[PDB]
Amino acid sequence: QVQLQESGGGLVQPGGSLRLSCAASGFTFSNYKMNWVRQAPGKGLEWVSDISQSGASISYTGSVKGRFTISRDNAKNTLYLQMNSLKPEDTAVYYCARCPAPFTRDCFDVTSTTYAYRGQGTQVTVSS
Amino acid sequence: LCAIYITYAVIISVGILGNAILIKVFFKTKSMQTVPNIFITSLAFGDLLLLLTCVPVDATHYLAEGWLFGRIGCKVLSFIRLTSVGVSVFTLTILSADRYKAVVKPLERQPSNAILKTCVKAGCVWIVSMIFALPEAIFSNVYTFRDPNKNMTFESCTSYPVSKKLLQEIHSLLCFLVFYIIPLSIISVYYSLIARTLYKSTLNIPTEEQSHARKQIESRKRIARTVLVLVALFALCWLPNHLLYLYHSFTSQTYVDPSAMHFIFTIFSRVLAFSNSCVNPFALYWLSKSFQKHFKAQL
Amino acid sequence: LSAEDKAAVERSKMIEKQLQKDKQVYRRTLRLLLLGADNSGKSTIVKQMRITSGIFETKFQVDKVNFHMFDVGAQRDERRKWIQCFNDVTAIIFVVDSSDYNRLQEALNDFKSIWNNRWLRTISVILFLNKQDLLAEKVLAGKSKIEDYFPEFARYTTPEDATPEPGEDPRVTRAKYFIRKEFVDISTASGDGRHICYPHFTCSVDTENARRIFNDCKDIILQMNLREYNLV
Amino acid sequence: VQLVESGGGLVQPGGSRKLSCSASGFAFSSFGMHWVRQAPEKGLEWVAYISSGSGTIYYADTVKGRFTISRDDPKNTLFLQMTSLRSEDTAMYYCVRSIYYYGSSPFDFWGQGTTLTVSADIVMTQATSSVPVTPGESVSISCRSSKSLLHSNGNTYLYWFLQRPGQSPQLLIYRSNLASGVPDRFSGSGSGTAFTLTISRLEAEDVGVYYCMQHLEYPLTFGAGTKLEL
Amino acid sequence: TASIAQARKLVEQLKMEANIDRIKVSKAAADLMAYCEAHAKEDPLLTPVPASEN
Amino acid sequence: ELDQLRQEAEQLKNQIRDARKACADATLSQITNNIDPVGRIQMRTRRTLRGHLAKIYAMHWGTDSRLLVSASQDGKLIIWDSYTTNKVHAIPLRSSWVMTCAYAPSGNYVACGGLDNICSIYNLKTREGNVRVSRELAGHTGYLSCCRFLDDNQIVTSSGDTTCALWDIETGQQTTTFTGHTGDVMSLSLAPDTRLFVSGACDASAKLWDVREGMCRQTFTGHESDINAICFFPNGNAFATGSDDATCRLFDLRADQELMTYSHDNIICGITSVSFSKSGRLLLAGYDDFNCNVWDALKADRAGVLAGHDNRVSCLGVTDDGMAVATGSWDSFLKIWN
Ligand SMILES: O[C@@](Cc1ncc(CC2(C(F)(F)F)CC2)[nH]1)(c1ccc(-n2cccn2)cc1)C(F)(F)F
Repeated sequence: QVQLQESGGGLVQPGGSLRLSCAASGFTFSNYKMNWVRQAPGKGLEWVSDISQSGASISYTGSVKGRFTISRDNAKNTLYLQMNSLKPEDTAVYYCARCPAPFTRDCFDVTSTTYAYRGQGTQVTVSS
Repeated sequence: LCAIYITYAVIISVGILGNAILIKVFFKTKSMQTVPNIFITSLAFGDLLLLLTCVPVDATHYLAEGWLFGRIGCKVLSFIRLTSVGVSVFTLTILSADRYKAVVKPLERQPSNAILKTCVKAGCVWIVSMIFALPEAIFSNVYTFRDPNKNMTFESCTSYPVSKKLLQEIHSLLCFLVFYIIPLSIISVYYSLIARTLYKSTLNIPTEEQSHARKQIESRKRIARTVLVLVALFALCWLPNHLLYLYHSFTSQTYVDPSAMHFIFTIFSRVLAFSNSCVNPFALYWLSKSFQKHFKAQL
Repeated sequence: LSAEDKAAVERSKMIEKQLQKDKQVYRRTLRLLLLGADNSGKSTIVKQMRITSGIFETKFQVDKVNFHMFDVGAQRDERRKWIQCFNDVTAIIFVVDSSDYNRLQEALNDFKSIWNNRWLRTISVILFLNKQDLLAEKVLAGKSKIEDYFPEFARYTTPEDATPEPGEDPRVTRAKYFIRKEFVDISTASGDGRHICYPHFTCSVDTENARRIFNDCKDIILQMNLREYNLV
Repeated sequence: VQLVESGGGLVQPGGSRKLSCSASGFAFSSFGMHWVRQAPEKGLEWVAYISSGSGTIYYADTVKGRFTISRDDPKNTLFLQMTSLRSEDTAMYYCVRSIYYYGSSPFDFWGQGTTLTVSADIVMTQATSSVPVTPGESVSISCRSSKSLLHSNGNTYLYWFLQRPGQSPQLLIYRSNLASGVPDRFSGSGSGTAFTLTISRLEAEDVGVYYCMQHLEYPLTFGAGTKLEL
Repeated sequence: TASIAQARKLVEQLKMEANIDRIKVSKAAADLMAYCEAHAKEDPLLTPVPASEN
Repeated sequence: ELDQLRQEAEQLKNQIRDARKACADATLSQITNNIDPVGRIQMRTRRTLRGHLAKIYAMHWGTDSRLLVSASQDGKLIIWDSYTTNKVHAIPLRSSWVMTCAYAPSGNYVACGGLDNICSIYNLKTREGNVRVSRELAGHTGYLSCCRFLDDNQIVTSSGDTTCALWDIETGQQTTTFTGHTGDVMSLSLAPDTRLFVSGACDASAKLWDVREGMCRQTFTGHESDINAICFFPNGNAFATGSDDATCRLFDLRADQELMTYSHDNIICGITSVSFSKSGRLLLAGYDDFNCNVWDALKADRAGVLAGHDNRVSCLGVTDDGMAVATGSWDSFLKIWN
């Protein structure tokens, strides 16, 4: 049975550093592309970054470019999103997402209504 | 023996290789079998048949004393090859008309996969080429000639009887007018319109698009230049042999043959004649990239 | 052959003739797909072209040729499935709100997803950056800066080969050209060249809007013909 | 569905008369039309046939050349022009629709018919012309054909029609298969050369004449007709 | 409101799906193989057939 | 409150998983190794249906194996005679984006659906001769994905709204609804007994629903990605699903778990359609590699390949009498195999 697991989060100070660690089981994680989306109170889902299968292709959103670093390790089926700096604006629940297919480049996990291959999300409250 | 013969053999070899690989990829590559390519394979067949039979209509005159064995060979080689030429010219102008309809009138498209209509028109082209050659065949009546210098009676191929000079003159004039004037004119006008439309497309398509649309602009300009080069390689190639036949027809010199520097002119006109049949495959090779891909794949 | 079978074959031939007749009308009309988020002004663009329905068909004739524009806006948010039905279409019309910087990122992400789709890797995407007047007014007011959302905008210079229209403020031109370049770069990403994007600037009063779609469709059909004829 | 024939009346020998019939309540263009004559106090007989779109038109040898059938889809009407009418041509003509496809039932509707007063093909033979029977008793009518109607495709091109006194024929069976609207009491079974029509329980309204017809060849030959008396 | 609603709905769905009878895979596999063996004599393409009946 | 509900749901899921694993005494493969192999099941094309203009998306066989209905993305339903190839009927559809079609068990009615969300049942036995829209029922909030007839009066249809509904043709209203799916419903199949039906959705799961009781009896979650196609086993005790991962999964409605996973390395394209032979041995699945492959339900090995098409095989089906197999593709050509 496909199921995703998430770890890391809680309260953090402004400008601090925190790493989000997620895992999944029930499928060939190495074949599926992984993306990240955040949801703040009142705001919809916002994509922040993604990482291809072999990690050769990586991208970040303009609002988080440089501050965050995404990485994956197929050796243990884990996904990581390193955050070197944080601001009060990025306070939101970070949800992991999987590609709808294991051999495609297009992704549609940005659906704000519902998605079958996204994690439960972990809150990250950044404030003084 | 002579470097000229080696160059002729090399030209024949490269042309027949190109056309053979073209027809082979048309047969084997299922995706290549499409309506617009029927005329292409028809032109390939025509060029193959022409190069076959110009191979030794040349051997008879170069490094030989006369026709091989039989008079019927004159009729066969003659009708046969005044037909391959007709098929080539007609398929070229039909391809030009099709490309015009496709480029200048892109909104008016015909149902795809209509292999019947294209094959029917190709068969009609072949039938017309054979009909226009039937006169050249029936009036062979091979005669014998005694060379004034060698003083030895030998049979020589002739398109029409020696007595009916005016008949041969009219035949040559009609052949020239039908196979060089009108085809050249129609092909030139169609390809000029196609080139103009392609050049206007370069300004119609977005130009500021970063390294995305400019590549298509360059490709369109390249194919337009290639089409103009093909027009030139037809005009210049089919001009000197038709000029040589018209000269031979109007001179009507019988029982005597000239011998002077002009010998190079006839062989040059011959080389230029069937060279066009060798260009058609490499032209499309230069035009499309996937064509080069499947060509090198099948070769 | 029996009489009943002969009459059945005759009726089958009649049905074949009817299908062949309808084939002409089918291949003569060009089908277009209209995509865009709820925030995009695609509705206004559709309403302007006067030349629980999950599908909305709009037939309009321009230059003696009919265009069939289909828009899907009454279905669930997910579209990776029904988007596959619109393959082999003439062109896809994507409308994006260039004024709302917030939803701009979502529009860019949706355009990137649509472009890299496996089944749409051969369909050209017509991009109309709607609401240019609102974006111009916003960037002139200076209240909302694009740098707040896209840091690269600060280090972006106006293209030298650009052609600013008469009466366009420098900031407005620079912003629209930056958005254009961003969209073109997103489209070129992993682009094999089989399809091309047609970005254009549209407004809410611009009457010469259908001409852009007509020219884009004509260019797409010309390129498809050149491909089929093995000329390119 | 409705078919109304007109153009009848008295005509002298050698004259000409154009019969017509208007179709309504169905797709006339999709149904082929047939003309069947019925001489006074005699069985039916096929006259001519016209397919959809006027593609295939056939006439009976006895009327071939004199009669010409034509149809008009825009107006949904049928015409039958007769020239050089013979004294024997005096009979009542019925127009019938037909549509041919897998699972169809040709000759499913018969018009009211029009009367015209003037002044090898397979043959069908029935057991008897009259079979008096009391109500409620089981009735069985037998038939025989000179040629096996069982085509290579396994279909038996046998048709049965019931013409009640004062009413047009009604299709009972077109192949065992029961026509729409006909009670299940009617059933048919037999070999390629022998056929039998059976009524499980005769009703008061079942009285009439039962006509058979073959459809293996366009020259449709009708039977002599079997009458049932209450 | 809607959150707890769909939550309790999914809870009841899982509850009613859990209370379902089950059997060992061996018996189901045996029944499937028996069905296949019994209906193999009428498979469309398992055995060849003459063109007369096609 | 919500925390207790989440904990209870997690405990229920863990208990269901444990109970399912406990019944995994042995896999179907180990039991299907002693049986002889099926052998190379080579197939030849018997008929070519050149009538459709555009992409053929869905087709279904009627009660008689000689009748064949097929739908294309151009708005045309062509009734094909598989024997003589003659076209029986041509129905101009209102919605051009039809994605599913159904042939009633009595052969008198045919239904279809698509992006219009409307289902127009077409009566083929109209007294007027011409096909007429019997009942154009509507109400779904999403595109229709699959349609199947339970009887001449009842028809079930799946829609992208993530909820299936059984409709009464006579009444013309929703008789009962089926909710619970998280993703859009992609396919639906009726059991041979007409008692239960199984449908797949965009989520990697499939559920079994009862016609009489508006509730699901079982749920399967063995899929790795989007499930596209689904088909009932000829006995009604199991079903197979096609997904966007190039692996077919046979689920049993009695053991409540996957029996065999038909997968191969070289096969990477998604599954678009799946069907079963009358004997259940030959499992046919349409792939996006412009060809269809045959899988032995017992041996699990590839029995053959159908590569007659040159485009995505969108639909396929086996006749009810077990005499031929039909296949549809986006190339507008429908080929019958035997
Ligand atoms: O002049 C014509 C017609 C013509 N000239 C002489 C003949 C008799 C003939 C033979 F005696 F052999 F039968 C050579 C064919 N026909 C012509 C010229 C050259 C070529 N050509 C030769 C080699 C490759 N191409 C074909 C046609 C034209 F078409 F130029 F008007």
